[PDB]
Parts: sequence; structure tokens; C-alpha cells
Amino acid sequence: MSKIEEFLTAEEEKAIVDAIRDAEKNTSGEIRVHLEKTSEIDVFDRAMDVFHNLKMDNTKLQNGVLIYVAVEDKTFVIYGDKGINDVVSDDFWDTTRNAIQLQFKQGNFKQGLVDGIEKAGMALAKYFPWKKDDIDELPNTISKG
Repeated sequence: MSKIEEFLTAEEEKAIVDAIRDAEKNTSGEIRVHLEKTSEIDVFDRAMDVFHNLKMDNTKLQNGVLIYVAVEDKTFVIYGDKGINDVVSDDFWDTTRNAIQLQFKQGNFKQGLVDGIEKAGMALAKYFPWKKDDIDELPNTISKG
């Protein structure tokens, strides 16, 4: 909180990284977070550039998500690859948004991301139920600006 260099402690980062590690074991689709200060342009177009620059479309099913968070304005954007957008609806995405929004509105960025990852994993597991042969295409490591 008082230290602006590191938004979360190693205890807090470990506990959110582990929250992604269990979701990969529940659905064949990928959940990445990108944390940054502020932008010089629009956050939507920037998140689309950052997703494509980080090469996150490199999946077999086209089903990676990036969560771009701007810590200065306290805002969050969520952007999935085409294989999510083409298979789900805005009504499916409303649940993900409300889970994160309510916890960012309390001020607890960890809890809002962790619960949003959890609810997304359970929802995505309806469209992509886990398989014993399932494959781990992205890594759990948090992205930073």
C-alpha cells in the first residue's frame, strides 16, 4: 500500500499465481494478468497491442485471456482471444466483470483478481470441460509493465 514499487507482497503474488495454476487443471484455456501504472492512449487498443505483442494468440484453441489493470485510475479491462468471444456471450462475461468490479470497489486487487479467475475457470469449464490429456499452453507468471 505505502510501497508504490510493488503492488503485492511475495505472499500475495504467490497466492494469486497458485489460483491460476488450479484453473489450468479445470479448463483447457488460459488466464493471464498484466499490471501497469497508467497509459498515454486508450486502454482497450493498448491491451489489444500488448496481447498481440506478448504473442498470446499462440494457443491451439484461441482461448487465452489478458486482464489489463491500471493501478493509478484503479480500472480494469478484460480481453479474450477469438475462441472465447466466438463461443461465449456478454451475459457470460458480465459475471467475470461483476466479481472483479465489486472487489476493486472494496480496494482489494488480489481478492478481485483471484475470485474473477475462480468464477471464470468454473464458467469456462462448462464450455471446455477438463480432459486427462489436457495441455498447459501459457504459464501462470504475472505480467507487469
